Amino acid sequence: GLMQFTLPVRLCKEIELFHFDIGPFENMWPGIFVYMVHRSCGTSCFELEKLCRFIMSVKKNYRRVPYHNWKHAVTVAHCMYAILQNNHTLFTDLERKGLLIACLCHDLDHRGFSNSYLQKFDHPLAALYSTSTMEQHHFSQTVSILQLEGHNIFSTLSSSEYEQVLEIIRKAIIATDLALYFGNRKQLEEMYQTGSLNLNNQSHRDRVIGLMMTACDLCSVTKLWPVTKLTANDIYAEFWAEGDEMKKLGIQPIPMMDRDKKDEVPQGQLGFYNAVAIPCYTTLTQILPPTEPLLKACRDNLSQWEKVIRGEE
Ligand SMILES: Cn1ncc(C(=O)N2CCOCC2)c1C(=O)Nc1ccn2nc(N3CCCC3)nc2c1
Ligand SMILES: [Mg+2]
Ligand SMILES: [Zn+2]
Repeated sequence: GLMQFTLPVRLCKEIELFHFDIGPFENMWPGIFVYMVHRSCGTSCFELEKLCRFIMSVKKNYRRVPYHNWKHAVTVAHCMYAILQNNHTLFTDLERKGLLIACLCHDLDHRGFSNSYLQKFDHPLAALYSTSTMEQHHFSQTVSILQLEGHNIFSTLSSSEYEQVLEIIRKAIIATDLALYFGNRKQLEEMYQTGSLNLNNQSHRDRVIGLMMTACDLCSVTKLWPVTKLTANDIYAEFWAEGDEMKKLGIQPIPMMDRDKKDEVPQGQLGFYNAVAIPCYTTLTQILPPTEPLLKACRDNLSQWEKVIRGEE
């Protein structure tokens, strides 16, 4: 009740910034997440004992893969934290509750392979969930963990507040399927430019939260250049493992996933920043102006990838 989680001074100040890195000390990540829940939501939002038990079961259900791991989960929750704190008044009490949990849970039981590889391999999950295959699995594991004894962090909500929050989390997790991002941003682009965008319209909020999820999910490109660059090494470690597996099924992998096209990484990063990252944080800055630091950081990292191509790094 009177027990505030605190952090050392450098973390207490920098955790409030979009570019914060959670650091290499795994054992601090739970405490960092609880700190973010308490400040964006209140010490009232969750029974501390249930929350801690939920956090530790979630961590246990992330795997030891180079990129889609427990650190990624907490990184994406921190970006969401930064967005919610910079837009205090735009979000309901349930959305604040739901979205940090959604971000922590959004890649639960990821195996380091794309939806496309699961379909080519003919993995059982690809018969149970024909599109957004891993993302429907992630939401399924989130419901699972919520239903374990002592793990219902939402037990103080009404039947209907409970159903609203699980529906927020479901849509938020589905939206991290990057195949869905393109259409969702196009729609938001038009709605904003024709002034039809209305945050009282539930299906409009849904799209805005979807874009926030893409923004948080991609936030490695919004960090200090050495974080951005070292995170890309983890991303490629997964992509090239998938490419190897693709070649074992007798399938030429896409360039992203072919370790024989290492040389072309800088140009692939450019395509990605131009086709996905920049448009994402641009539309997000148009809809929520205080998130401009993410656009500005993304632009800075594009410019660093351009230097790498020119030989100046
Ligand atoms: C930085 N970042 N953060 C998130 C993502 C990402 O896409 N996702 C995160 C993992 O799950 C999938 C979604 C990335 C990223 O690197 N994306 C890309 C996208 C296209 N290309 N193409 C190339 N090359 C190199 C040789 C020629 C083609 N490399 C990339 C890298
Ligand atoms: Mg994912
Ligand atoms: Zn993710």
